[PDB]
Formats: sequence, C-alpha cells, structure tokens
Amino acid sequence: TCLDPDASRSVLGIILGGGAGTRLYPLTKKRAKPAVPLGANYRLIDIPVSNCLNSNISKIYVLTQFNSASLNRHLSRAYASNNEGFVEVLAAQQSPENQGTADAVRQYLWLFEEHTVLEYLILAGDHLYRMDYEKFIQAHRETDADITVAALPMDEKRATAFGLMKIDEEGRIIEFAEKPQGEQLQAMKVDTTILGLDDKRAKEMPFIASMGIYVISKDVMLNLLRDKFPGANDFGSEVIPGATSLGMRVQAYLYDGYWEDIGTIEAFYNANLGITKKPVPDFSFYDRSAPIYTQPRYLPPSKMLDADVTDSVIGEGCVIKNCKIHHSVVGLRSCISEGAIIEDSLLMGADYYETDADRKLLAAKGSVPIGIGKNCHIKRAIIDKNARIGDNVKIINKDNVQEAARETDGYFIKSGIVTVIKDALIPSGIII
Amino acid sequence: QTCLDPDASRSVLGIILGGGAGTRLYPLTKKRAKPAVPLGANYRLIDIPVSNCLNSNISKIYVLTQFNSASLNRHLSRAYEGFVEVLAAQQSPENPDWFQGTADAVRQYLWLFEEHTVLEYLILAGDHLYRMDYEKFIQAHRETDADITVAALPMDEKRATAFGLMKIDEEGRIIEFAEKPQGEQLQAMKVDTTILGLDDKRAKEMPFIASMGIYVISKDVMLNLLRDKFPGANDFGSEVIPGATSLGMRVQAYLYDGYWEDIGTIEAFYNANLGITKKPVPDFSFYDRSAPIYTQPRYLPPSKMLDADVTDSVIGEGCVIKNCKIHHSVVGLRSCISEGAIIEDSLLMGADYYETDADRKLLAAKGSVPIGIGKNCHIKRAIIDKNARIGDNVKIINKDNVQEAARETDGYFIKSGIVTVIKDALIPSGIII
Amino acid sequence: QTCLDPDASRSVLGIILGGGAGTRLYPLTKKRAKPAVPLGANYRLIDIPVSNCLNSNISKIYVLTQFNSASLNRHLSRAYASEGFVEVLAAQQSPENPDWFQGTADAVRQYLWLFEEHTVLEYLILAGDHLYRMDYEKFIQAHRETDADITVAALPMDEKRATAFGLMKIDEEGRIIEFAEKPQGEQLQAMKVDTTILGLDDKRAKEMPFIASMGIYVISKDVMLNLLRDKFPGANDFGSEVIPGATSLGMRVQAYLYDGYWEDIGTIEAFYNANLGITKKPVPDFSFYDRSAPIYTQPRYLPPSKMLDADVTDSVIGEGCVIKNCKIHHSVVGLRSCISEGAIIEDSLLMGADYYETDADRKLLAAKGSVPIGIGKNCHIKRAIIDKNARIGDNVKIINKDNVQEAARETDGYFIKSGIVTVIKDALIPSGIII
Amino acid sequence: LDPDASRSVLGIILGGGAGTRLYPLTKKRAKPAVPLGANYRLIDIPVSNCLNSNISKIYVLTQFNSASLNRHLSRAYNEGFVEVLAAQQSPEGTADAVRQYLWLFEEHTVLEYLILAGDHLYRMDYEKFIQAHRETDADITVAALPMDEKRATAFGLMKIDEEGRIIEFAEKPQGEQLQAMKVDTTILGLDDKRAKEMPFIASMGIYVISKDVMLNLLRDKFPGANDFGSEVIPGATSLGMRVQAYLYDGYWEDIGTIEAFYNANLGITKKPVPDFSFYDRSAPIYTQPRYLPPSKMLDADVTDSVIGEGCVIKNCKIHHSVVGLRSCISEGAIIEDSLLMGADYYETDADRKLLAAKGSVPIGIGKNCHIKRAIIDKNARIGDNVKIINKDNVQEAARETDGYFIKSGIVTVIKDALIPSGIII
Ligand SMILES: Nc1ncnc2c1ncn2[C@@H]1O[C@H](COP(=O)(O)OP(=O)(O)OP(=O)(O)O)[C@@H](O)[C@H]1O
Ligand SMILES: Nc1ncnc2c1ncn2[C@@H]1O[C@H](COP(=O)(O)OP(=O)(O)OP(=O)(O)O)[C@@H](O)[C@H]1O
Repeated sequence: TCLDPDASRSVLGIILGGGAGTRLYPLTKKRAKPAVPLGANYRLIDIPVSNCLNSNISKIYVLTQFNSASLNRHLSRAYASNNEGFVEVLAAQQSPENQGTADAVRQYLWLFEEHTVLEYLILAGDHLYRMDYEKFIQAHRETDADITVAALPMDEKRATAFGLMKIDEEGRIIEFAEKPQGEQLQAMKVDTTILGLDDKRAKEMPFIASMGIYVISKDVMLNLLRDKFPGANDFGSEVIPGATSLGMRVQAYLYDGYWEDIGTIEAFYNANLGITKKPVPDFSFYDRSAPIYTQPRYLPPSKMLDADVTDSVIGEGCVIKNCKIHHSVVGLRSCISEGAIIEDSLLMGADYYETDADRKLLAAKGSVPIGIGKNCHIKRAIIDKNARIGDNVKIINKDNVQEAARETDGYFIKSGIVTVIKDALIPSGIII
Repeated sequence: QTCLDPDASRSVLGIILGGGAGTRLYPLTKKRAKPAVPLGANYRLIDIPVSNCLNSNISKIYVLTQFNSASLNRHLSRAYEGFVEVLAAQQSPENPDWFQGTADAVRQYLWLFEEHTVLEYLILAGDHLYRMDYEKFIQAHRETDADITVAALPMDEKRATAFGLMKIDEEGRIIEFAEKPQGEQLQAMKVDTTILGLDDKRAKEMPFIASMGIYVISKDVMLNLLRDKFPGANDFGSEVIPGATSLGMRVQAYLYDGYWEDIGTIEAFYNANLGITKKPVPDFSFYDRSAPIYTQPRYLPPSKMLDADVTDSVIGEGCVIKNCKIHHSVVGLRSCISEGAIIEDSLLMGADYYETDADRKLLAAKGSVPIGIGKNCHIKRAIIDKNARIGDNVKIINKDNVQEAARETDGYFIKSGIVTVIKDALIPSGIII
Repeated sequence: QTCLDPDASRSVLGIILGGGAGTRLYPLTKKRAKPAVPLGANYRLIDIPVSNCLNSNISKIYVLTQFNSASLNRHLSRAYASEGFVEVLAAQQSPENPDWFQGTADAVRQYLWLFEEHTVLEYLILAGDHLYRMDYEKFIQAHRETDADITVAALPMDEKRATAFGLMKIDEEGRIIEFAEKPQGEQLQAMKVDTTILGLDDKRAKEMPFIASMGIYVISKDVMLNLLRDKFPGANDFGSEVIPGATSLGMRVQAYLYDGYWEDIGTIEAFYNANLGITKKPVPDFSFYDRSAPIYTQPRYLPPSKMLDADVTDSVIGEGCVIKNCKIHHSVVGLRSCISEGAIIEDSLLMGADYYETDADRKLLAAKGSVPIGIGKNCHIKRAIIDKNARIGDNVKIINKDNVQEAARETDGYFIKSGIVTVIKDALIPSGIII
Repeated sequence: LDPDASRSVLGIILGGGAGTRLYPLTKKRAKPAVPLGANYRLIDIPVSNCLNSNISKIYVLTQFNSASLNRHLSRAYNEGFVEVLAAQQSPEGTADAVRQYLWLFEEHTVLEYLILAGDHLYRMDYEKFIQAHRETDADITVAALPMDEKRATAFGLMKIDEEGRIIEFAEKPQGEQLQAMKVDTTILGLDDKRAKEMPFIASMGIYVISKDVMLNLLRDKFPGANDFGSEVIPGATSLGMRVQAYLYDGYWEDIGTIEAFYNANLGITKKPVPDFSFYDRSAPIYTQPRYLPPSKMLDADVTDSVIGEGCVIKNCKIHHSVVGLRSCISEGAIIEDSLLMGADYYETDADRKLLAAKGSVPIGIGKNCHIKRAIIDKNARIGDNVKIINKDNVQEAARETDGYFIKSGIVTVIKDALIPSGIII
C-alpha cells in the first residue's frame, strides 16, 4: 500500500448526509440527520468522518439539508483541528422547512473545484462499516479510472434486492440492473475472483452491488456534473451509468468487510443492539488503530446505585438507581429511577443534566424530570434524547402494533418499535 | 462583576508542586511521578490543579516534580497563549533517594519563571482534591495590596492539630503561624473566623484557620524571598511564608469555602476515591457544567457488562465486565473483571491498554494470566494499580488484618489495612493475600 | 474593573452583515462575496469585524452574505477554525453576484431560526464594511445596565458630515427617541442635540451636535424574535426601518457614544482612501496591528519581501513581494505582488496574487504570447486598484489622461469609478495598452 | 512507507549544547532559538522538514529551557507533538543527550528514530530516507553527502560495499588512506558522470536508527560513548550491524560559526536563485504567526536586500542586507551588507519620550547611523550617529561591556546592547 501524492493533500472527502429519506423519522424530526445519536456515545456522522481521518483524508465536507448548531458544535468540538485539514458542514437550504445526491454535490461544485486535489471521495448513505479508503483510492489510480465504484459481493439470494453491476475481464463496470427478477438476473453473474475473492467464496457470491460510495477524478466529476449530465439527480442511477455510456473508465473495487445498512428504524434498532452481541459484536466502535471518534465531553464515570445489568453496554456519565437493565444500550447522561426495567432497548440519554433545584421546580409544577421514571418498563424501544418518562410508564405494546403516528403523545411505532420522540414528556401511568 | 485587569491569562503564572519522590503515596508512586497517579477511575491527580487553573483562566502553568514520568508527559501532552510544561529536577523515572523541599524545587527554577512577564505566581500543591476559581483569590491579592495571600481553611479543634494554623488580625492580615500546634500552643491560635467573612455559627465551631498549600505571590516578592531572604529554606509555606510574615511583609489571608481533602495518604487517597459513591451525593464531584475536571480524550467505547450487579459504585470508560458482583467500588478505564469475580470496597485503577486475542490465546496456550481480575476472585478493601495481572481464585482480603505491611516483592503493600497491589504486578492463581 | 456576567463568550452571539450583491464595490466584488475583498495589503474586510469580536471575547460568530465565494470560505477556515466558531450563513449558494435584492432585515430574519438555537442573552449586530477597532464589551455592558432592548452605537459629527448618515435624537438620559434618514435642510437642523449628554466635552459637543447610527447594535434575544417575526415581519432594512419602528413602539432603544476612528469602506472612492490611508504621516489614524487587539488574518508563511532596486516613498509592502528595479510612491503593495523592471507605481492599491507563478509557467505564458501575473516591465500605474492575479503587460500606462470619472469597461478588464481605475481580478491588459 | 512516518517514526532534534561558536548570538537565548532569515529561528529548519515529511512525533533537545523558545514552538506548532527536553536545570556529549531520555523515547511505539544534529539550512524529505532504511533491512541508515577532494579530506568519510553497506570510517583522512576511501558513488544514487566528479561520501549528522537497535547501542553495547558520529555508529558497524548509507545531493550549507551563519543569511538575497529559499510551493519553512502589520517605508532606496515583517523604515538606504521583523530604521541611516535580527516588540511614541528624558536610545537603528558588515541582534538600541564600520579592518575581538563582539571581521552587536550616540566601531 502506497498513495503518492499523499491522500491527505490529494483527496477531498464529501459526505452525503442531511439530504436523506425520512426513513428514520421521528429521529430526524428535531435535528439534522447526521446528528442522530448512535452507539450511545456517538452520532451517525461520526462513522464516515472517522473513516476519512483514519484513512488519512483530512479534507472533509459534510453535506446536509439544513444547518444545525448541534451538528456543528459536535463536529467543531470533536474534529475542528485536523496542519491543513478541516471538517466543514455544507447545507443545502436556509431552513428546516420542506433533493437528490448528484444535485447535492453539484450545488457546491463551485466550492469543490477550488481545492487542488486528484480525486473526490463521495460517501453517501447510512451505514456502519469500517473501511480504509486508501486502498480504494490506490485502485482508482493504478487503473487510470475516471470513476471507481465500491462494490459489495453477494449470493444470488439477496442479490435481487440491490442494484447489480456487470464487469469485464479487467473489472471495468459495463452494465447495470435493478433487481433483475430472474429471467435476466443470471446475465449479471460474473466471477468475482477478478476483484480479489478466492475461487471458494467467489462461487458463493457471484454478484456485485453498488455500495453508493465512489472515487471520481477531480476533472471527471466537474465535467460529469457541470456538462455531460447537468440535469441528473442521483449518482447510482444516472451519473455513474451515464459516464459508462460515454465510455469512461468506470472501475469496480470490492469491499469484503462488515457492512450493515441503517437507514430504517428497524435496521438502525437492530444495528444498535448489535454491540451487545455474544461473544463478539461483528462491528466494534473502538479499534486500536481505526477507532471511531466523538465529541470530548468530560462526563463523570457512570454511577450505579443497585443495578443488575445483563448483556448491555453503558455510555458515559450515567446516573443509575436500583433497577434492571437487560440486553440494552444506555446512552450518555441517561438517568434511570428506582425499580425501572429496561429490555432490548436503546436509551439515547440526554444532552445535559438537571440539578436538584430543577427536579424541584418540575415537581412543584407537576411536570416530569428527564429520564426513565420510577418503576417504568421499557421494552423493544428507542427513547430519544431528553425524554421525560413519567412514573409507572409501561412501554410494552402488547397488542403488538406496527404502525402509529402518535406524535401528539410524544411517540411513534414502526416495525413494532416504540420510539419516544426527543424532548417528549410521557405522563405517569401511561401504557403503550 | 469584578474582573482581573490585567486578565489572569496573561498576568498570572501557575506553578504546580506536582510532588517529589512520592514517599508518602508509595507504592502508587513506584516509578511513577506523583502528579500522574490515577484518580477516580478516569483521571490523574495532576488534572485537579491544572483544570482548576484553566477554569480559573490561568493558561500558563508549570509542574515541578522531583522526577519525571513517560505517562505524565503523555497525559499533559495529549490532554493539554498558554502551555503546560513539566519541570523535573531529575530526568529519570527512578524514585529519587535524595530530598528536595518545596522552596528548593521552586528556587531551583526561579530563573526560568523570571522570564515570564506576570504580576503574580499561583503556588498550588498538586496533592489535594477540590475545586476553586483562583480569580477572586487573585483579585483579593491585588485589592488588598498584599505581598502574599494565603488560602485559609477553617476547622474545629480536632482537625486543627494536623495543620499549619495562621493567626490573623482584625483586617485579615496574617501575623503568626504554628505548625501542627497542640496543648497550649494550639489554644493560642484560636481566631475569629468572622473577620474573614465566615458564617457566625460556623465560626464558633471552627475558630481555627489553616494554610492549605494555596498561595498568591507577587513576582518580586518570590524572587526576593527565595534568593535574598531565605536562600537556605527547604519548605516553602512551612518556613518561607512564616518567615515573610516576620519580616513585616503584607501576608493576607483569603477564606476558602468548600469541599477540601488532602489525598497524599494511602488511606486518605483510598477514602476520597470511594467517597465518590456516597449513597446520597459525593461531597466532591469531578463533573461540573461550569468548571469540570478535564482529562485525556480517550475515545474508549461504552463499558460492557454481561451479568453484573453493581451497588454504590462508579464505572469508568470502556470496561469489560463479565458475570460478577461489584460492590461499593471504583472501576477505572479498561478494567477487565472475569467470571465469578466479587469486588468489595475497592478502587480498581484499570489498565492503560487492552490485551488482544493474540496475547490472549498466547498467554492462554503458555498460561500467563491476562490483565484484570481473574475468574472467581475476591477483592475486599484494596487498591489495584494499573495493568494488574490477577490470577484466578485470588482472594485479596487481608485475613490476618495487617495494618502496616511492606511486601514489595510479592507485588504489593498494605497500609491502614489497605492492600494495594502494585502496578504491572502479577498475583499467581490461588494466591491469598 | 467590571465585565460581563455571564461573559460575552457564552451569552453573546455575533451576527455580521457581509453584504448583499456588492453593487457598490463592484468590480472588486465581481464573483467575490464582499466579506472576502482584499484589505490593507494582507487582510480581507471580514477580518475587521471578526477580529473585533474575538478581541471583545465573542467566540460564536456567524457571517451573513447574499452570495458566497471559495476564498471567503477557505479564509475563514484557515484563519479562525482553530466553544466558538465563525460560520458563513449565505442567502444564495453560488459565487455569482445575485441579480435580485435582499435587505439586512430579510437577511437576519431568513436565519432567525438558527440564531434562535443559541442560548445567548444578546445579538451583537455588526455591519461588515467599516474600518475601525472596538471593545464591544463595555458597549454590551451598557445594554445590560440600562436594561435596554436595543443599544445603538452612536457616532458624533458636524452638520457637513451628518447629511450622509442616519441621525438620531436622544433625550436627557440618552434614550433614543427619534430617527432621520440622511436628513437635510431644516429636517437636519431639528436633529441637533447636546453631545455632552453621552459623555462628550462641551468643546467637541459644540463641534459635533449630531449623532448617527453606524450599524452596530446589541439586541436582547427575544426583542429580536419579536421585532422580526411579529412587529415588523415585512421590513427589509434592519437599521433604517426596524430600529426606528421599535423606537416608535416605546421599546428601550438606548444610545452609546463611540470615540475613535471609524470609516465606511463600502464604496470605491472611500475604499481607495482608507487603504491608501495607512501610508499616512506621521502616523495612521487606523492601525491594523495593536498590542492587545490586533487585526488577525490567515497565517501564510510567505517569505520576507525581496527588493532588487526599489525607490520606495510613503508606501506599504505586504508579505512575500518580488520587486525589481522600480518606483513605488504613496501606494499599498499586497501579498505576493510582482512589480517588474522600470515600473512606476504612484498612489495605487495592488491587491497582489493568490499564488506564485514558477519560471516554467512564465515560459509557457511567454511562448503563448501571454502576460505573467503582476505589473509588467516599464509599466506606469497611478491612482488605480489592481485586483488579485492581474496580468499587466509590458509598457502599460494606466494614467487616465482624459480625466474620465465613471467608466464601465468590464470587457476590457476595468471600471473607472470617481477617476479611480480598477483592474478586475485575473484581468489581462496587453502590452502598450493605455488606460 | 508503511506504517507511515507520522505514527511509526519519532523525531529527535539536537541543537543545544555549547555551540559557543556562535557567541554572542547564543549569549542569552538557547541555540535553537537563534533568529534566522529575517522571519525565523534556526529550529524552524529541522522541525519544518520533519512536518513536511509527515513527521509528527518531534522532540527537541536543548541545553536549557527557554520561555521564548517554547512560545515559538507552541505558537507555531491529534497524534503528533513538538516538545522541548532540557538537559540541564539551569542556563548556567551527544549520545549522552539521547541516552538521558531513552526512557522517554523507549515508551513511544515506533519503528525508527530520526536523529538530526547540528544546524544548517537544507530541505529534505526524510521519508525516502526512511523508506531506504526499511527496504535495506538496515538497523542504522546514515546520511551520505558526496563531495570532491578539498571537502572529502576535511570531513570524516565512509567506505561502502556493493550493497550500499558502510564498512569503514575515517576522520579527515589524507594521502593513501584518503585513497583507500574512494567509493564510486554510483551505488548510492548519482550516475557515472556525477560520481566520477565526487567519489567520496561524508556523513551529514542525520541517521535513521531502528527503535530497538538504538536502545541496545546506548544502554548496552555502548553506554559510555559521547558521540553518535565517530563513536556509536563506527562502533555500531564494527560490531557487525547492517549500517547503510543514503545519498543526498541538495543545497547544504552549515552555519555553526558567525561567518558561515552571516554568509548563509545574506545569501538568501543573492541574485537569481539564492540556492535556498525558506518558502516553497511544496515544503515551506514554517514559523510562528505574529500578525505583524505590513512594512512601512517613508523614503527608502533598497538594493539587493530583503525586508522582513512589520518593519518601520524611515528615510534611508539599504544595501545587500536582511532586515528582520519589527526593525525600526531611522532617518539618514545607511544599512549595507548587514543582517538585522530585528526586534521582539515595539515601543510606543509615549514610551520613547520616557527614553530621551532618561538618557537612553530607543530600539532600532538611530538617526544618521552607518552599518557595514555587521549583525545587529534583537532589541538592539543604537543611538544617533553610530558607525559600525570596523575602520581598522580588525577580525576577532571582544567588547562585551561595549555591547559588541567581533569575529571574522564581523561586528555582532549583543541582543539588547545599548550603543550610545556618536560612538563608532
Ligand atoms: N521537591 C518537591 N518538588 C515539587 N513538589 C513537591 C516537592 N516536595 C513535595 N512536593 C509536593 O508539593 C506539595 C506541597 O507539599 P506539602 O503537602 O508538604 O506542603 P506544606 O507542608 O503545606 O508546605 P511546604 O512543603 O512548603 O512545607 C505537595 O502537593 C507535595 O506532594
Ligand atoms: N443581504 C445582505 N446580507 C448581509 N449583509 C448585507 C446585506 N445587504 C447589505 N448588507 C451589509 O449591511 C450593511 C448595511 O448596513 P449599514 O450599517 O450601512 O446601515 P444602513 O445602510 O444605514 O441601514 P440598513 O442596516 O438597513 O442597511 C453593510 O455592511 C452591507 O454590506
């Protein structure tokens, strides 16, 4: 492995966040998508960013729909330092009221085209994966590629679930397809050994699917967005396929690592309960070499009055009273009162703590303090930031609902997952 | 409403008395400079004074320590018009066998401090737990036009006999000291804490004020006192201060109010550490929305617990807890507690790094005992310094109940009944302490 | 002796008004957001307000600007990115000058929801094209002590200079009770006041019986939301409409006297004079550097300036210049400037260059018959503003003999405003051309 | 490289010690802090090269601590760092300096230790230099500098085999031993027409040592040595260790003495290419940002000179000179063939008045002075009508009590030296 010029001074990271589907609502109701809490100590945005930094990419642009003081403070307090690097948030619009990937990038082509760089690293979507973009860049160069598309291998089963690419002798992408049913699926079968897989697993996974992350030569992208296809919206559907029709060197690169998508409540839910996996969680946030970074907070060590946790992870600066936590992920600052039970749940915690004087007024006012009230029962749920769950609240959804837009009540049910909205106040005794 | 003009940042220099040799806090100091001794699961002593200075708006700070340490330099380096530099008297991680007093350590570097264009020097002992905004303290030093201002800690007769008591006049000016006075000498030190603005009731119970290693000194005064006046004084506030007073210099007292404990003793250190899990609320809390205690950003992941039962305990960052019972203890960063373990009344300083599966399967094929508390162990009333490789079935419970014990070879010490396993130490399986 | 509490850092948000379409400083603003315009040889306009904030202890700063530019972004990134920040809030996200108008109020209102996300007590509103230094704290301190809703920095002046500003009338306590936009005749005469009321002596108060707003305001957070969302949702001008209206509602709009140099540099003529002004003798009315509150800028690490044979009178030389055998009189020479053999620079502002062209490059340019960046051989440039990366060819004489005053020749690389010739950025004027 | 330097290589800069060769420049400040090129300090050379080489771990060994030296380092420069390690507890060998801190260096988990000793202007990507030490399974790769003969015999030399391996060391060898040192630099890198022109390789004082190796060489194999050059490395070779050589051909000019120093400085003003520029499109020499204003010039006629930052120049002439930062030059003064270190700050017109009515001169070149072939240090106060011209073309001398010291005919005014009006030199 060796890139020259150095990636740090020759590559520009462009993360496609913000602009995304409301597939994560209500989590994206009162906040920029990139800012969505993850793993109890992190935020979605921290993944591609950390990967960029760990991959020696120091020039990072975070694309988003609108501006967030929260996103900034997070990115500013955790990365604003890396020299000659930077991590700037570029926002699509001027307000949270109301795009298309290629559109997103094109909007700021005027800014992008200013940096002296060889390639643009286009990272889009929402995934939990650990990649070293460097090897991916090297391939892009050692092939005089104009566009190098990262590809995920898969057997013909889950193959008709994604968009498939076809490669020639050299691995040059020659054709595309969206869930080719069956009569025309086999046509997409290529022998992936050409991309680095061993005959064994290549015969198992004879299909390649776009991963939604690319490397494009500084000049190509400018020409593609600015001239060849100025009216396109998405990349993996228009630009990429179109640059192919023009006969450009569109190369494939195979990623054989962990890759879990999390653009939906269920996927996200399950992804998060994933680090409580036995005996080894397939994805680990911490890594001796390529760890995921976050905002330094200087929170105290979690306190535990009399808790009986089992198969769960606990975030920083927690205050936990006598209770029972099972198979769950407790976010930072999370307060859990007496006799509470938490099961297969993701408690995102809080952004700040409330003092005793505070819990004092709230009481006299008859309101509920931040946290899980006394003797509450939380099952299969996501309790967003600053939730105020009153006493005796039971979130068990016994009738087993699957859809509910109970916003006014501070919640939402999707795929059977109850999700207490951020800053929501769930009154004592309420059952769900 | 009142501010330091000029600002603390550019007119004050922090001089932290990190420590020297670490005789008192041994074995914790063993080949580790005192300022770096692990504190409250995620911090190090040096964090308190430094943090207090940063929050107090003092960005220029030095840390004197008889010997140096690799980690102290890594901590400060990574953790921190400002700077934090270590000024060692001996560039060796080895515990010095020669003595160096505080005025010695300070005077030895007086020449470098002189190079700084500041009005005062803030002399702080890096051995106590507590929070303080030195801004008013300094503010006071200037408004009272004193040569040296001394922080005063009020206390009752009982606590009084183990401190350096001051006697002030009606204007708060100090005019006489007494080192750990008793009998009649003590009686003669009774003062009217009212003068310093103390509560009238909290005054009847605490008619004594003690120096507390906190001082503000005008530049010139310092150079004068250490160069001309007392060039042979070893102890700073034990001689140099009382000495200044006796020369007619303006030595004013500034009443200090709040939690304050000296933690240079194994017992004192122990206590203050387990004192963070005091059922109601710890009298001292590292966290503070306004002035928190800073430490090194480690990016450790959330602590995992397979089947734990924690009571009156605090868990640091990135711990890996299997099935076990943790009671009234402190668990430092990267701590590994194995299956069947039982922790009672202990302070686990944790580890400096995690051991991988490679070192695992290796130390498992050759048998060696990995870092952490081995299976079915039992640690009662102990301190387990960093990277302790504790075999399985170990029972650290001081059966014979020995107060003082020095078995540095077997990998540990014992003080006031506290079994402190030495850093890096290895206690073979079955061992019983 | 006394300071804010809380301190400006956590309780004061800085909102800067970098500019609209920059139609006044054209062509210096041609495809360049106003905040970015090169200033004083080694700075950009935006450095004045941002630096005043930082030096006043204000770490949370936003910069408003109708459009955007790469340079503004790169600059703020490098010079200040380092709980503070200096983010740009643009109306239009393109470098193209907006052909549509937007006001200072429409501007702020547009992002009020963002400003709304900041737990601050006040909003410091600063214009972004005024040359001056100021410790905003005491001024904010006044806003809190007098429990005002809006405090307006006031500038004393004489009848002659008053007619070009927005004047205000104060009562005995200094509470503003009236406004008048660019008042003249008896309209003006009624705006006379007693300056001693704000702390001026009687000698100067007699010399300057007027006080004009100067685009500096402190504003309680909610007074802002209320005024912009409810009380005047249709206002476009923040200072000539929204303020008076708030006054007209009986809100506590208090004045605060400003002492010192202050100069508007948003028009060409004034921009020219202010920039040339640092060459003043025996001293400059305004100095960029200062022991305690300097005007910051991006660290470039450029090498010291190189001079082969320069007869330089009353001038300023920025970082990394390359002068040969020439004459530089009463001029400002920007960073990376390249003045050639036998050149004569009289009374001009050389913006400089964004980069150095290597020998090789010069070879290609010569072979293609083009001009390298910089003032060419035997060039005579007087009373002009030469924008960044200009390629002035050999023997060019920008001397405007026909004494023209206004001329729009954007196609030839220059506009003439008030007799001041301005060469557009990256312009190229061929050998022997006389302007 | 892989792992990369940033994380696998530690930087150890040595530039303290006596180095008295530079008296009185190093009289007060530590050696690394010596002013340079109008806007720099010696230390910026080896530290800048490191950074531009992706070397983050950087230590700087100095005889003693310096308030101004650390401010310069902190202000100018999250895995990397640049820390100063003092050898003594007060300002009143070389293998010893490294050994003394082995305990500190030992802890860092790296693969190599870049050692940089001595002071001299030069730009080099230590990366290709480490890539070498790695592919050649070297345990110590030494800097190889080719040269003719007048040079070849002046410095120690290295004989290599047909693998680049170093087998011998000869300190200033002449005659038949000098001949037994010819090597044909074809192996190192240079071609045939270049090599023939210089078949002699001399060590530079820069080496790449494998982490462990250096730990063994300093505490075991040779815990009583003083120099890396003539003792540790030569011995290290004899003991039979893979000691390689690394060719380096690029502007190399030492500056350990006033004359070398002085000449290198004025050298940056030499016509065409000065041989060495601090700035560079790729790897520039970094320095502390002072936000100094542009330089004012009332009526200066300057020739073949270079103006540093924030200078306040009145009526005067400047010839073949290098004016440092904050230089205040007065009317009628004439500066030629000199180097002005500049000044560390400015004095207000209100502060100056307090000088006249005190019988003292304000920092900077007073009125109608005449500076010829001299080095005027920082904060130098030179009253009206001074004439540092060295009339009786002396050479060496000494007049500490007279704010100056003469060496190689160069009058070097001590930092803060107050030279009264009318005096001459
Ligand atoms: N030689 C030394 N250099 C630096 N710090 C030291 C040295 N000796 C002790 N210290 C540390 O300095 C601080 C002051 O020591 P100590 O608690 O004895 O203060 P004291 O008795 O109030 O006053 P003094 O030490 O002047 O007599 C403590 O935090 C201690 O660990
Ligand atoms: N759309 C805009 N966005 C940001 N700044 C703007 C905009 N339009 C003008 N500006 C800037 O706003 C300032 C104009 O305000 P100024 O202090 O001159 O007061 P004014 O012109 O008398 O009244 P008003 O504030 O209503 O324009 C200038 O600094 C100008 O460049």
